[PDB]
Amino acid sequence: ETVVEVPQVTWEDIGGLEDVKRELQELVQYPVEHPDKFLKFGMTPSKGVLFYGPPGCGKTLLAKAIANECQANFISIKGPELLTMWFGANVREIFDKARQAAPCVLFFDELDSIAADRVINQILTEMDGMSTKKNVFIIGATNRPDIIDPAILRPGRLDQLIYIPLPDEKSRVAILKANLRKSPVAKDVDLEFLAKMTNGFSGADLTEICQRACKLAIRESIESEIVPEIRRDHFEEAMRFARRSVSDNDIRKYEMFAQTLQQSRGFGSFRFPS
Amino acid sequence: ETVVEVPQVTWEDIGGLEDVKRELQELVQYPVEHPDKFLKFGMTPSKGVLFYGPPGCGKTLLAKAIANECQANFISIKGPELLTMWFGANVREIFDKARQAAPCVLFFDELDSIAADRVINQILTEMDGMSTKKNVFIIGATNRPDIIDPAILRPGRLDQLIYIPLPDEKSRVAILKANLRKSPVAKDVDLEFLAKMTNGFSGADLTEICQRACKLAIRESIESEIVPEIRRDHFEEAMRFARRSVSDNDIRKYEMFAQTLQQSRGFGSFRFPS
Amino acid sequence: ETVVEVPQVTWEDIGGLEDVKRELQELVQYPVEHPDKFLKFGMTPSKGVLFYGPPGCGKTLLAKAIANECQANFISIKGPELLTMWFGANVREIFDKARQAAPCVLFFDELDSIAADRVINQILTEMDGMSTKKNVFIIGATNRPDIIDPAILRPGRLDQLIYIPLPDEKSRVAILKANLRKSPVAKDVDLEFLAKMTNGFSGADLTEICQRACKLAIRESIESEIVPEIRRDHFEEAMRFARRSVSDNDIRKYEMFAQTLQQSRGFGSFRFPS
Amino acid sequence: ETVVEVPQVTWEDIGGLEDVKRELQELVQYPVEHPDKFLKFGMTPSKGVLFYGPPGCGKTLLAKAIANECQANFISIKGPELLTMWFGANVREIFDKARQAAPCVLFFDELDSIAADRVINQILTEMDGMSTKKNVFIIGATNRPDIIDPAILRPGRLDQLIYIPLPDEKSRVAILKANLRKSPVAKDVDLEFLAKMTNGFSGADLTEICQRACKLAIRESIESEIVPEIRRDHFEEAMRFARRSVSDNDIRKYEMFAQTLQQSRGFGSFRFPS
Amino acid sequence: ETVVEVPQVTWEDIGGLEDVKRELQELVQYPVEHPDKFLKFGMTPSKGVLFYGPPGCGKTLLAKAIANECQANFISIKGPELLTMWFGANVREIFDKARQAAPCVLFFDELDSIAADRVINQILTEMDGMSTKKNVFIIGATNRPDIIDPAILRPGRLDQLIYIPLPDEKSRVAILKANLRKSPVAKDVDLEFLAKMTNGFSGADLTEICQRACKLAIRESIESEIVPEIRRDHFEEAMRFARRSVSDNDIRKYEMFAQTLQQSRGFGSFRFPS
Amino acid sequence: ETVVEVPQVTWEDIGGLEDVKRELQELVQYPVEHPDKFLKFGMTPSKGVLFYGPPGCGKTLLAKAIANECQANFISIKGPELLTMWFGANVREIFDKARQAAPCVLFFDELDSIAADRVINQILTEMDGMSTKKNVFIIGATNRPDIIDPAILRPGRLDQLIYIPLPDEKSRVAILKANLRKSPVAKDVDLEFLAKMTNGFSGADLTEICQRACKLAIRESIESEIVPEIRRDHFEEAMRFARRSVSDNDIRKYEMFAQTLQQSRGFGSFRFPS
Ligand SMILES: CCSc1ccccc1NC(=O)C[C@@H](C)N1Cc2ccccc2C1=O
Ligand SMILES: CCSc1ccccc1NC(=O)C[C@@H](C)N1Cc2ccccc2C1=O
Ligand SMILES: CCSc1ccccc1NC(=O)C[C@@H](C)N1Cc2ccccc2C1=O
Ligand SMILES: CCSc1ccccc1NC(=O)C[C@@H](C)N1Cc2ccccc2C1=O
Ligand SMILES: CCSc1ccccc1NC(=O)C[C@@H](C)N1Cc2ccccc2C1=O
Ligand SMILES: CCSc1ccccc1NC(=O)C[C@@H](C)N1Cc2ccccc2C1=O
Repeated sequence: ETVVEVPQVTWEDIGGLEDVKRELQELVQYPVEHPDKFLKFGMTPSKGVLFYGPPGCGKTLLAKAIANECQANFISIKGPELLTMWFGANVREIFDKARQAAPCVLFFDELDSIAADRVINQILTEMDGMSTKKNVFIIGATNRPDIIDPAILRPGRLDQLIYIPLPDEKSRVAILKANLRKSPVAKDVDLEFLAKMTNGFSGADLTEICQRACKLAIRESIESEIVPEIRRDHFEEAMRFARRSVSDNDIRKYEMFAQTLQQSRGFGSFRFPS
Repeated sequence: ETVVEVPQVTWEDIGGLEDVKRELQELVQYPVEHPDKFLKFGMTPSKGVLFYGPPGCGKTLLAKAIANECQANFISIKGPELLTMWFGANVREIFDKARQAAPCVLFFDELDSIAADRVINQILTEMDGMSTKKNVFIIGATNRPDIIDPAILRPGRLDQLIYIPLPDEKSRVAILKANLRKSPVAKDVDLEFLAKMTNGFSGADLTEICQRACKLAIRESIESEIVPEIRRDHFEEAMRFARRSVSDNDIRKYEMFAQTLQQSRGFGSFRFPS
Repeated sequence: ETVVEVPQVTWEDIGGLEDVKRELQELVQYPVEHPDKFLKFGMTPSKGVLFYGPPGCGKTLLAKAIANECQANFISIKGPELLTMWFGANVREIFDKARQAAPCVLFFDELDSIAADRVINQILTEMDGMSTKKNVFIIGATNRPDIIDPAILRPGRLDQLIYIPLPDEKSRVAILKANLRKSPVAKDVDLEFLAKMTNGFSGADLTEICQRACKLAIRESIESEIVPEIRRDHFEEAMRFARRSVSDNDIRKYEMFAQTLQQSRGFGSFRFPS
Repeated sequence: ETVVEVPQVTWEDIGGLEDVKRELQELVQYPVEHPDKFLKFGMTPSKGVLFYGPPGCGKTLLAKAIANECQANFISIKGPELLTMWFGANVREIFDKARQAAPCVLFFDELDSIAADRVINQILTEMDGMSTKKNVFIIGATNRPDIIDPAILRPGRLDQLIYIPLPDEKSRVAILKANLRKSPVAKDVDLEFLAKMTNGFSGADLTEICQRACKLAIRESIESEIVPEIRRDHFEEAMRFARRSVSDNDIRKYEMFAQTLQQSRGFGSFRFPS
Repeated sequence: ETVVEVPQVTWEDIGGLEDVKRELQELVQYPVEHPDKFLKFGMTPSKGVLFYGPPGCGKTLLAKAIANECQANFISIKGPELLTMWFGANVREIFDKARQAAPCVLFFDELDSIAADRVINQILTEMDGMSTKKNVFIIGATNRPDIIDPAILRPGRLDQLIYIPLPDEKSRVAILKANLRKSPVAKDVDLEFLAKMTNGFSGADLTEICQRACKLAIRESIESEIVPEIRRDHFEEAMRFARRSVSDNDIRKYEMFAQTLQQSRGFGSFRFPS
Repeated sequence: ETVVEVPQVTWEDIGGLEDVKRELQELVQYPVEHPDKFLKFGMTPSKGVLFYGPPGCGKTLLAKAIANECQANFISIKGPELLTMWFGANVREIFDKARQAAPCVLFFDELDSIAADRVINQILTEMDGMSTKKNVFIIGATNRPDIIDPAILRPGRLDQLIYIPLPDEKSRVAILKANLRKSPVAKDVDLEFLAKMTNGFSGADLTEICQRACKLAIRESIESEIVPEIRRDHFEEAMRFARRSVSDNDIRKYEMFAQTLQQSRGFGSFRFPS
């Protein structure tokens, strides 16, 4: 059955970004931690955020981390589950579970997997009829934001289109440090220079690189058995066995989407003359 | 279940237009408040109106306000409800509820979401058999009036194709006043200049702008905690993050449709020679 | 349920045409009123006629009027009913009702709305197995006569393709008189000059014009209250709000269809040499 | 329910052709009337014939007449029945009825109405498993022989593709004599010259002409009432109200099909040198 | 129900070919009559063969004859049965019947009539799980071998793609002798010259010719009654009504397929140098 | 029912390759045989590999052999089983059987046969919810790797895309030795030169060649009866009866895919400067 627990992931786990972290805080923590000014001002707290960006960059990581920050249960519904709903009334049960688990951060991973459909409109019906007062917060993830119908992007539903970009160099070394730890590693590992060589490898690609280096370590030690730490040569040579999943054209079209939403923000000099 | 109550919205809440207000009064109030001349003249009161225009302009606001004016119950059926009936005889139950709640203003929000279909034809069957004597009044809203089948525009059904344009400058400041109010705001808010710099922002866009200014106020005050009114700088720095949802081409083709229906009205000099 | 009653409409109500009146008389009245020569001659009376023409010209009016002439019940099955049968065995019950109500003029309004289909084939099965002896007479209407499958136009079924053109000028003023009557109207209404200005407005358009004039009268009187006759200015200023529903291209292609059926009739000089 | 009776139609009714009469005789009468030589020779009697030709030429007439000649029950299944089978296991019941009614001439009118389908393959299954010994003979009719799948034209099924052409001049006058008879007619009716002026009118068209002339007779007599025989002028003028249903292009493509099946027969000089 | 009996057809009935006969013996007889060497060698007997070639050439005749040679039951499943299973778990019952009837030669006539499908996949599932030890032998026939999914041509399924060409002149006279016999025929029938003048007539066409000659004999004798052997003039005057069903282009593309499978076999000079 | 047993195939059987042998060893044996370093290092063992390559190269052979090496049960689900799942909840039963049989090597043969579908999504759901701790290891096979949806290639699922190329010349003679063995063969058989002539024959093609040689031996011995060793002439001549199943274009595009995955691996000089 669905697991409803507080994720152990933390902001330190993912160093991919910092502005998105603060935006998520203001979006989620403030309505629940400080429910004082929202009633004072003409603010109706947003109950929906949609994450978009290249695949395997940490959208699930961001959702889990923000759930951890507020110590609110986290419920994840995978894409295959929505697809079996499509091929296969239980969306109401999912939402009632989330409600009874409040405060909660419901998560819809790759909700665009189906891409007006039975399950999607059922989700819309259940989301619109959800009391915004309750602590339930809904987050969706999709690496193909364009193909999602706009009926989910209307007010009272998922509003904020948050972009999760490819990690930067400092961010990349942060993700590497996060992944390698909890296992033996040489005290003279480059890490930073490891990040610099990484041009456009996503978090998934860095995890794959670390996995391959560990695998080479196991192979070497197992051969020696018939050595207590991951030597430098492992990462030194395994990087030949590394590939960039996301093509530069994909990043450029993601940036085209972002620049569209930015030129939408392009309106300027309005400054209330004094 | 469906909520059947008199909306608290009022004409003051929306200042987008005035002639539409008057024609809505003549359409709805007159048959119910003054059922004295309709039977005198060869007039069969209209019982259906279809709103069309760019999305997020106040069609729902108009319907709620006109329901409030007559103090008649208001029943809304969202697009997702029709779509789930399409995917999923409940239309009959909806109409019986409306009948038992008479006087009432049944509202079909974005009824073109389905776009000859099963549910739409059931709606037509229930509407044609509805006694015009009863006070029930049916209103439909659609942001894409062209794709709607003509079977709904026939006499005895939704006849009046009303147009809801973008709010004008004075209307825009009226909407800003109607929305911003009920929350702290600086006494020296320009508002009028705020409306003038808004070129083609719809009511939804103005609401988003106000919400963003309020959000910035909350963030600033929360930082100060670790201030009691929405400063001017909030609006000044939030407008740069204001985007016009409806494109100029969309308004141009809406005006093309309106000009088609107007040149249909273009017949002129007939003046009953005397 | 289906209404089985003698329509109160009369030939006086519709002046659109006169030849069709006599042709319908010979089609319907003669087999029932004078069943003396049909068995004498080698003629099997026709039990089906299909009306075609631009929409809103009075096809239903003609059917109701001819039913009134013979004082025979009239059963109407609207397009939404056929289409809900299509989406949703009741055709047999409809025909049994017609039989038990004999003499009757069953009417299939816009039977081409479905456009070989399940309901169409069931209707054909019930019509072929219907005893031509019984007084029941079947009439169909279709604004789109071409898309109708030929399976219904075979002998023993809907055979006579009657055309209902736009009302003539004198016929237009006849329709005006038929409509505005039963309500106050100024003794000095031109009517004839009103019809002359009407270039190609159908009966529905004239009804809309009269309704708009009555609306203006209602509004003016209600304003005056806060006058007992529809003044000339009402029609004078409502005509500018009159639009011709049927485009001249539609009338031209209708006339192309008629000229096709006429050139089929174009065989000439055969004159029985003697 | 299905009617199983010996048709009263006779060869004298239809003078459309003579060779097809003899071919049908040899195909049907011989296997049943004189079942002697078939066993002697290496002949397996054919149990299927498919009629093709322009519509309304007498395929049903031919089937009924041949059934009459052998005094064998005749069962007809209309196209709408097959279509309701398609949209709607009763084919087995139809075939068992035909078997129990043996000798019988089962008739499938416009069996190509559906045009590999459920009902058609069910018919194939029931036909292949039908004992050729039994007197049952199956005849199919289709005015669109090309669109019929070839699975029905294999040996052991409908073999003989019999063409039913447009009636000749003498045949046309024979058809007229068959039609106008049994009702009053002037002793000085052309008939022969009536046929000559008829260029390409099918049997259905000639029946329509006779029906229209009778209709004019009824109209004239009933007008005189407010004359005991169909005068010459009725046919003289009603022929202006006559049309040729089948276009010359349709006849030419039917003849293209026939000439294909004839050049298939084009093999010549083989004469067994002696 | 399915008939399971040893066919009475024999190799003498069909003289279309001889090498195919021998290879069929080696395929079927050897595993069952002489199960002595297969286990000695690394030979897993084939349990599937697919016949392909122009229609009406004797594929069913070949299957029946080979079943007769081994005196093993023969089960035939016609194409309509597969199609009705497709439209309509009976494949399992068919295979259980074949198993209980072992030794048997299951035959799937025109199994490509459906042309990955439900029934064909069920057939594959039942065939793969069939113990090759058992005497059951599966043969499929299809005159359109290209459109058949390759899933059936894998090892452990129908392997051998056997080709059945048009009968040769000597083969044609053999077929004529096999068919004409058992009925009176003149002692001076050339037969051989009849075969020579037959250019590309298939077995079905030769059977049609014989049937037509017999029919003419019946007609002549039946006329003479109102003679005891089939005269030469019957064949002479019936040959002119003989048509070659299979076009030259069809045989050419069949030979294209055969030449493809032969050039695949075209690998040559490999000869084990010694 | 599904068979759960340790395959008797061994690495000595298929000599098609050597590198994939060690790769599969490190993938499967190490996590179960020596589960000492996996928890020490930060590596989560992979629980899924997907085989791709030209058909009939031994993918099933590799899976069975690797299952044999660890002495773990082996469950195979064929393509027709998945397709009857698609046309026909039992995937869960399959996985429960695999779990209860742990350690096991579940095999999905030609899982791309279906080519987001119901069965594929159910398989993904069952695979994601499968505890990686358990010894169960999942292997998939597809000779059309491109058409497979990427939903199965994400981390935590079938991850390692292993390529099974055409056997090398030494490998080809190894396969010949593995196949021909267990049956009589001459002591003076080329084998090596036999392999050299084999340019691009896959394992299935070599099996076909051996089967044809055994067939010829069977035929010659059976003729001689009416010799106890497979003579050289059998292979000498049967090679003229052999064909290469895989076209050089297919291998070229397979190598195009391989070179794509290699250029993805093309990142080079990263060598940890020191
Ligand atoms: C917004 C890019 S979404 C995306 C991301 C990764 C992988 C695939 C996709 N979708 C597509 O490529 C579909 C094609 C038609 N694109 C291209 C494109 C560029 C800029 C703006 C919008 C579009 C769009 O709809
Ligand atoms: C009437 C515009 S309705 C509309 C409004 C907002 C967003 C989308 C739409 N529909 C479309 O764009 C479909 C395309 C095909 N249009 C364009 C157009 C211009 C003028 C008149 C009629 C049409 C029409 O059918
Ligand atoms: C017979 C016109 S019925 C009609 C009437 C009003 C509105 C629409 C329609 N149908 C169409 O326009 C379909 C198009 C393809 N037409 C044009 C036309 C001219 C003359 C003859 C036959 C055809 C026909 O099939
Ligand atoms: C054999 C004429 S069947 C026919 C008869 C009346 C009315 C309609 C039809 N069908 C068609 O017209 C379809 C078109 C594609 N034709 C034309 C044609 C000429 C000669 C030979 C074969 C074909 C054929 O398949
Ligand atoms: C192998 C001939 S199969 C056949 C036999 C009789 C009647 C019809 C058919 N199929 C077709 O005609 C379909 C078309 C597309 N062909 C032509 C052709 C020539 C050579 C090789 C392969 C093909 C093929 O797939
Ligand atoms: C990836 C080749 S899988 C394959 C193997 C054998 C037989 C058939 C197939 N599939 C195809 O041929 C589909 C066509 C469209 N190809 C060609 C191709 C070359 C290189 C890279 C990718 C593609 C691809 O998607």
